[PDB]
Amino acid sequence: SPIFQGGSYQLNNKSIDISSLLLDKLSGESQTVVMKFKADKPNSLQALFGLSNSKAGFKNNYFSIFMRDSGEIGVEIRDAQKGINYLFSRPASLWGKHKGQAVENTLVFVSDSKDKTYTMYVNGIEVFSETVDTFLPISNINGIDKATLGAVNREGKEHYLAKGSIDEISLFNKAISDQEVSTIPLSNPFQLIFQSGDSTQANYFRIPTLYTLSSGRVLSSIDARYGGTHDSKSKINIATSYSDDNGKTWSEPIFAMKFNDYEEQLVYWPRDNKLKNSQISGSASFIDSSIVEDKKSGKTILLADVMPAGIGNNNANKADSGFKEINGHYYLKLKKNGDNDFRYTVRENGVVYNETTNKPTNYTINDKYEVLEGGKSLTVEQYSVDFDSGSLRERHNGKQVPMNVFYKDSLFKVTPTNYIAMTTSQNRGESWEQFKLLPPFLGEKHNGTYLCPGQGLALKSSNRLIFATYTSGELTYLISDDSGQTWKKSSASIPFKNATAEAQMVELRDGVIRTFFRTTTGKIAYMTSRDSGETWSKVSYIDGIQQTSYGTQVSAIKYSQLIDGKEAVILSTPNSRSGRKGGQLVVGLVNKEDDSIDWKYHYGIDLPSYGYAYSAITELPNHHIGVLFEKYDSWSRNELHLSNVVQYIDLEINDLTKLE
Ligand SMILES: O=C(NCc1cccc(F)c1Cl)[C@H]1C[C@@H](O)[C@@H](O)C1
Repeated sequence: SPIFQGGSYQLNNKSIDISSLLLDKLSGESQTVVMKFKADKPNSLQALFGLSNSKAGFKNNYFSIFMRDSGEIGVEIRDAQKGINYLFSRPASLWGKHKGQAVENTLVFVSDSKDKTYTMYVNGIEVFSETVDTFLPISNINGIDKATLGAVNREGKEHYLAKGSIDEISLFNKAISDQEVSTIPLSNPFQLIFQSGDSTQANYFRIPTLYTLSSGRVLSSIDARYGGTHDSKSKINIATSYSDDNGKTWSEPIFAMKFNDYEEQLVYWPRDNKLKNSQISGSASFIDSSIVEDKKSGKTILLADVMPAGIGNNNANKADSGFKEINGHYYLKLKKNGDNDFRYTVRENGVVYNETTNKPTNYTINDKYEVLEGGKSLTVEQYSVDFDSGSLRERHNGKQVPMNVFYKDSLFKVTPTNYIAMTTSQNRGESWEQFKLLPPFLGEKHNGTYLCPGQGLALKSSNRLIFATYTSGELTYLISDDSGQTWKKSSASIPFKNATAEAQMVELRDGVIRTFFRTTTGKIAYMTSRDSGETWSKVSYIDGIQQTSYGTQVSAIKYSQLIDGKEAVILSTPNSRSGRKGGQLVVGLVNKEDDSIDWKYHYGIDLPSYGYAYSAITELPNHHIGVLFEKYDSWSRNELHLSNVVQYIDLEINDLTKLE
C-alpha cells in the first residue's frame, strides 16, 4: 500500500530525479517516507531525499532528509512565502559499517498534519518528535516541482550531493501510527538492553558494564539517568539486566541501587542551547557502577559511587570522608536540621548518637539508610521535575516516601561528599540487597575515591576480589579476600594531578595483573602488579592508540583462547585525538618472555567519524565478544541528552583479526 516505491538507487555525487514517478501521487497533508539506505563514505553534509521548488527565486522552498558524516540525521522543511524555516535533527543517529560491511539503516519519517507533529525514527529508535504551532505539510511547500534522491534541486542546481545508496524508498500519503512503525522489518547490527520507556523509566543511559558469570549468564549494569545525560548532581539510579542465551535476549531491568527522593520520570530533556545545562539539583544519586563475581561465596558484587542530594563531583567536599574514626572503627556522621556542624554519628545497630552528650538519641537508621524514631518510619515528600514554566522546576509532588539520610529533606543528613557503596546478589542479578557504604580508605580529611566503571577483577587462583578506584595523584585498588565483607586499599601512585584515571584490569597470568587506564596525555597508560595487587609498578604508555587530551574510559579483558598461538588481551576504546569516536577493539598478544604486549590487530566498530565513548566488553560463553557501548560523543556539548545510544553488538574473533 505505499503510494510509491523504488530501490537499488546508487548515489554517486549525482542526483536522481524521480519527479514523474512521485509528484502526481503526493496527496493530502500527511506523509510517511520509509528509506532503507547505506552510507559508509558519506560527504560531510548530504541530502538523501529532496522535494523542492526548483525555480529561480525560490531556493528556500523545499523539504529535505539529510545526514552528516558525524552520523547526525535531520530534516529541513522550508517555505519562504509562509515564513517557515523548520530544521529538526539529532546527532549520532546512524550506523556506517559493521563487520566490514555497510549497514542498511532503516529510516522512517512521519509528517502528521492532524497532530501537527514531525517524528523521525532510525533503526527502530525515535530520534526526534516535534509538535509545531504552524504545521507545514511537506506537499504544501509553495511551488514544489521536483523530487530528488541524493540531492536537493534549488534554482535548477544540485545541492547537498550524496555518496551512498538507497536500496529501498517508499512513500505513503498517511502518517503511519507508532505501532505500524514497529512492524517495519529492520536490519540492525545491534540491539538494545536498556532503553527509553523500559521498567527503569529513565529516558537516558550512560556508563555500561558487562560481566560473564560462571553459570554462563551475562550480567550488565548501567547508570539509568533521569535528568538528561548529565553526571551527578542529578537523579541517577543503577539498573541491571542479564542474558541467559549468550546475549541474544535480555531481561527486563531491575534496580541494583536506587533513591526515592525524586520520582522516576521519563522526561524529554531539553536540547536547546539555552536549557541543555538544566540539571536536577536537589536529588541523591548513584553514578559509575562496577561488577564482579565471587567464586568463594558464589555472590555477584556490585559497587557504585553514592551522591547525597545536590552533590556531584565538582561540589563534593574534598576534605571530609564523612566518617568519624574511633579506634579502628568508622562511624557515619550526621548533621541534624538546624545545627551548623555534625553533632551525631550512627553506631552499632543503627543507633544515632549525639557526639556532644555521648548519649544515644531516640533515632535509628535502618538497613536502607532511612530514619526511624522510636522504631517508627519518618517520611518526606517526594519531588518531581517539569519544564511547564519554560525552565527546570523541581517540586514536591504530594507523594510521601521514607526519609533517607542522603535526601535534601531529611531531619538528619550525611556529609555533602561522595561515597562508595556495595550491594550483592545471591541469585546472579535477579535481585539485589540493600546497599552498604564501604569504609573510608584515605583517612578522615579525604573524600571518597571514584569507582572505575566496568568490571572488578576476581583472581583465577585465589578468592581475592579487586575493584580499581581513582583519586588525585593515585589509583586506589580496593581489595577483599573474604567476599566483600572487609576491604583494604593498595595505592599506586600516578604522575597526574586531578586526572579522571578510569582503569580496568586483566590478569595476564596467575598473580600478574595489568591495569590499563585513562590519562590527560592523549595516551592510554598501564601499570603491573606481580603479587595479586599488593604492589604496583611505575606507569608506562601504549603508543599506537590515541585518545583526546581529556581521555575516555577504556575496557579490557584477557581472552580465554590463544590467538596466533599466544595469549591475548582485548582493549575497547575510541581511537582518535579529536573526540569520542573511531571506536575500536585492539587485540594484543602477550610476549611470555617479559609480559610485554604486541598490539597486533585493530577492528573498527564503525566509521572513524561515528561516536564511540564509554564501553564494556566481555568474552561470551561461546567465545564471541559482547560489546555494550555509548554510540555517541559523550563529551561533546552538541550531543547531550540523546536516547537509546547505549547499544550492544556481538563479534567473533575472526571479525577482529583482519586487520593488522
Ligand atoms: O571468567 C572469565 N573469563 C573466562 C571465560 C569467559 C567466557 C568463556 C570462557 F571459556 C572463559 Cl574461560 C572472567 C569473566 C569476567 O567477565 C572477566 O572478563 C573474565
